[PDB]
Amino acid sequence: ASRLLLNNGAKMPILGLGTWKSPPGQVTEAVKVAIDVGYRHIDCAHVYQNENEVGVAIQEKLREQVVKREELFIVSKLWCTYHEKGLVKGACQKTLSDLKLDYLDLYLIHWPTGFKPGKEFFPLDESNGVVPSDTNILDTWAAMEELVDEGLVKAIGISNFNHLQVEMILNKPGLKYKPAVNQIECHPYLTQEKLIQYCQSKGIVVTAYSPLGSPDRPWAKPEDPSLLEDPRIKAIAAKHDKTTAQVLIRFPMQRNLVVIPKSVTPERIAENFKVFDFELSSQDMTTLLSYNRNWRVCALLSCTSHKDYPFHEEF
Ligand SMILES: NC(=O)c1ccc[n+]([C@@H]2O[C@H](COP(=O)([O-])OP(=O)(O)OC[C@H]3O[C@@H](n4cnc5c(N)ncnc54)[C@H](OP(=O)(O)O)[C@@H]3O)[C@@H](O)[C@H]2O)c1
Ligand SMILES: O=C(O)Cc1c(Cl)cccc1Cl
Repeated sequence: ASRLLLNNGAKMPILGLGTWKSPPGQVTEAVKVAIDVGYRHIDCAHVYQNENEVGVAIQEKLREQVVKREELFIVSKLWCTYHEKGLVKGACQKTLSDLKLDYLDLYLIHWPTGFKPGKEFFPLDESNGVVPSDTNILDTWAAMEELVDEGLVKAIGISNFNHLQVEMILNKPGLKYKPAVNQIECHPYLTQEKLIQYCQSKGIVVTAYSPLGSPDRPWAKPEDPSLLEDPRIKAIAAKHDKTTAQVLIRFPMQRNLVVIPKSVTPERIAENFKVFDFELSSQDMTTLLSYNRNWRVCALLSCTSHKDYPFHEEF
């Protein structure tokens, strides 16, 4: 609709605002603008280094009475250096302090890979490569389940998990809470048909990240393709009197996915909201799906030898 039903009975808004790469100095205004414009879902993470400033915006709009807490859907994620059972609660509480909230609507395991705990987000050894933790996914899931029982979070989920990693959790002896959501990279160049079908069959809601192809990703090359500039996608947009961004945001919505485009620009934040007033035809949808090239923008290349690296499996 405008909201999808999760397995805990809560409704998740189908459109949310992304905050990765949003500078601390600009993200407070961006969130304020988003809330005014009508966004009710914000995607956060400790690793984005801007939760405090996102929290400032949320507090201002709650105090102004523009929104009530219950109408907001706030998401954050447990970083890889906090997968140890004894660290999960502390990480969640830090995020809660920064955002200035008493609960999260949804808390995700950010990546299936655990790293060595410490101050560095990507701890490195003497040579090449990230230092892994010997923790596994099931022990981390058990720690996440405790967060629900303690009232710190309403729902728990996963991000960048392949179907075998999802299976692992679903077959966990004594599984108490199923993952509500799997947040994955998804756009016309990486359509994820198999993983999406798999998750939806298990009652797991899929959130599509990098829906515009993350043009501001720090490792972008000038030779790299651009979704926003694809003349085939421009042509569909022109047919509907919409922008290519609007088409790219509407696309996942019609696949029953939640989508979280990032912007710090008030005019683009507003433009990205205007996606409820048109429909892509079944022809448009089939055509957009045909553009798949299995091109993955977020491949976590420093973790390719990690025992839990998600992207060796087909899906
Ligand atoms: N779970 C995970 O591992 C994971 C990984 C990656 C991302 N995410 C989440 O997904 C969010 C979205 O992905 P993303 O940040 O990679 O990139 P994205 O949303 O695909 O693209 C963001 C870029 O597109 C620009 N943009 C936004 N609206 C536009 C419009 N209407 N017209 C032209 N350009 C527009 C933004 O510019 P301006 O900001 O300058 O306006 C920014 O440079 C993230 O912020 C994060 O919340 C999660
Ligand atoms: O994990 C994320 O959400 C975004 C991210 C970060 Cl913060 C750092 C390196 C790579 C990537 Cl994809």
